[PDB]
Amino acid sequence: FLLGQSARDAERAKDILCRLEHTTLRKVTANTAIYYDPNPQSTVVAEDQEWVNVSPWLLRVELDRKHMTDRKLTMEQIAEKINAGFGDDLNCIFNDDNAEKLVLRIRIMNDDDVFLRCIES
Amino acid sequence: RSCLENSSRPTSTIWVSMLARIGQRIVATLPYIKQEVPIIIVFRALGFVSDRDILEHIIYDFEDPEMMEMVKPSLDEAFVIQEQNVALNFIGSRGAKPGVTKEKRIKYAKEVLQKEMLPHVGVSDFCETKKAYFLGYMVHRLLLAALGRRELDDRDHYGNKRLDLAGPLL
Amino acid sequence: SKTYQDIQNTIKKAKQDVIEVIEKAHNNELEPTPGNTLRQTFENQVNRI
Amino acid sequence: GFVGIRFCQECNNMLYPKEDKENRILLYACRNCDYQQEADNSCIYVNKITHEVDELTQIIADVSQDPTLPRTEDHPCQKCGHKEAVFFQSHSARAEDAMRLYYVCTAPHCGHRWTE
Amino acid sequence: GKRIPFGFKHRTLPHFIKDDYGPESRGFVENSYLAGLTPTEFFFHAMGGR
Amino acid sequence: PEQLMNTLRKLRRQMDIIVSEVSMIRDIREREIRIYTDAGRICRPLLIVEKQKLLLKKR
Amino acid sequence: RAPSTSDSVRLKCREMLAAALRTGDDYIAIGADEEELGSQIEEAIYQEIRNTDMKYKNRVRSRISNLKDAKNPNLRKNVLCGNIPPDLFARMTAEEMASDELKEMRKNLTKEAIREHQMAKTGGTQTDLFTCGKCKKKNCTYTQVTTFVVCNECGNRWKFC
Ligand SMILES: [Zn+2]
Ligand SMILES: [Zn+2]
Repeated sequence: FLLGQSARDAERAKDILCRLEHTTLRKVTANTAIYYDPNPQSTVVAEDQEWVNVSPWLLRVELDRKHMTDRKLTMEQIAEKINAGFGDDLNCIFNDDNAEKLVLRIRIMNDDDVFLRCIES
Repeated sequence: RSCLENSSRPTSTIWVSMLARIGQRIVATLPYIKQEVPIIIVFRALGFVSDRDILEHIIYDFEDPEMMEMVKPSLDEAFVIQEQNVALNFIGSRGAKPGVTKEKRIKYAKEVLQKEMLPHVGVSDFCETKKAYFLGYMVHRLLLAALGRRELDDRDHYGNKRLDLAGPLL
Repeated sequence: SKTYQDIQNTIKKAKQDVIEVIEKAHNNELEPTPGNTLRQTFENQVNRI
Repeated sequence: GFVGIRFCQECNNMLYPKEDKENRILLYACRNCDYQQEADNSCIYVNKITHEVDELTQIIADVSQDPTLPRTEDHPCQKCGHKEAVFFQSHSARAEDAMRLYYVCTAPHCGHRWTE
Repeated sequence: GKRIPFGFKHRTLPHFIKDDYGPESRGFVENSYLAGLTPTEFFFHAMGGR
Repeated sequence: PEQLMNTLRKLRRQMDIIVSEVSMIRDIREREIRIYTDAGRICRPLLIVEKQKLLLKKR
Repeated sequence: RAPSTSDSVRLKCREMLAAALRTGDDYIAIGADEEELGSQIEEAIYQEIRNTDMKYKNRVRSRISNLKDAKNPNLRKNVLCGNIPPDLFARMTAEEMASDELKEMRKNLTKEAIREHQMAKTGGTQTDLFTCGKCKKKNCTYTQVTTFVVCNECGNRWKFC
């Protein structure tokens, strides 16, 4: 049972439900394409965010929209929580909230092939 | 429930199954073996040294990478065994009576793969080429069910049943 | 014999109603009634009818 | 897209993806063999989480000769222009949320299939 | 709790057609005990009463 | 597979090479023809239809 | 006027913001000082974060990327015109900086997601024939299977045989 103003409006109750329900990356994710993108700004799938931003192996991960909104999430918290999952083992070069695709790009820095696979599961 | 035709050998309830989870591995519960074995190791013991050559039996269309990337996890999971002989060792090392000498083990694992498993296809001296086809069919059909390309079988359905009348009972 | 006519009329209307639910779902216009798949909203509508 | 299995040329075995240290390129080597062949895809492993499948790729044309399968004359073909067509639902496991119908042209040597 | 299931391949009986969700095709008995039950709906009635 | 099914059923009617007790099942969706001659299969007699008329003429 | 800064990272951020504001020559037609405006946007970002860490660099990069977006030239025009003050632009979210088309698309998707997650109201025939024994209101819904009645005001349920 909800407390305050949340109790009335369907809008402000909706975010409480989001805040209880188990949302993994799997719910939001669409397509997982590991790529041997040898320079980050090469963008072997055509993207611009790296060029402005700037290991030889990448995880292009393209997200969902109508799943991303319906829970009211931005890549800011997603990338920070993936970082909180793996510490200094990884980085993410997330998209912007203007673009059409919802791409993520992961690289290692500090048996290599399967590892990207290993961490993506 | 493979059976030949009213043989002194009973029916062998083979199972070929997909594990839950690398992920996505596939195993044969062969008869009289202590435990289930990955399906690729079965076809290796059957006499297929090549990788290319095993998958032609299990995947009919090489043009859909959909089914390709599905068997990889098991195909990776057998790279240590390449010849027939080491392959036999692998099944023979898991009989109810495992043989003390290596050749005993091979002699076992050659016998189970010719008389025990899939009898209905044949129990002859060389039937591996047709035992290969039917096993690839069972894997093929599991891959179809797993891809969701085909509906699961109903155990209650009376077409999936037979009646032991006064003939078969006797 | 009037009740028979009412029943038959009701029944035909019902059979008729379900055909449009089938048309909508067959042409992808039956929108998932919140808290349901497609295949559930359908079944609900039908059973309601 | 996808990646396929690319087979060895010596042993006819499965090629693994391998990065060339000190030319900075992507290779395909063997296990059994010492066979190095040069990649082109620049793509290793792909995964459709949405599992987006088009059903018209799985539909065979042979369906049209099904006695037990409803027949219309209200949707005509597009290649030939026949009037008859059979129709069925996805008939698939893993159907996400769809009761969409699929058609096949009921005329031999055509087997054109479509969705409306 | 559901309607009559697709016991055969995408249909309830052999009399019906593949992918038939209609009232008659999934167990909706439309007769009365006075009028009697169609053969198909006899069966379905049995299925339910089981 | 359209030549086999039409041929197998003609024999299974004409009582010669395929005995009456055999069942031949054609799966359309998957490319499979299944035949059973074995024992214990429950079956029942049906009238045959051709065009949309019965083979059971008044003769 | 933005204070002068001696920090090499902050100076490079001001230069990159000014270069983003020059994208498409809109500053010439408006006659806005893009160097001063780039300095004010950087200063407002620095006042919030008070450090030159990856958080600050990510924030500056996000603003540069949104100002350079070829799909949203209106954002850069609105910043150059002073419709969006430098301090507000320095706090605005990636959702608030989006194109009007992308904002309306997100609003529609959010509204549809909310509509889909709304439970179907339980059906029945609404009637004023029944008075609720608890709240004495007449707003009731009935269904016959025996007549089952629910009061829509207090949730009280009862039946008639
Ligand atoms: Zn090789
Ligand atoms: Zn056609």
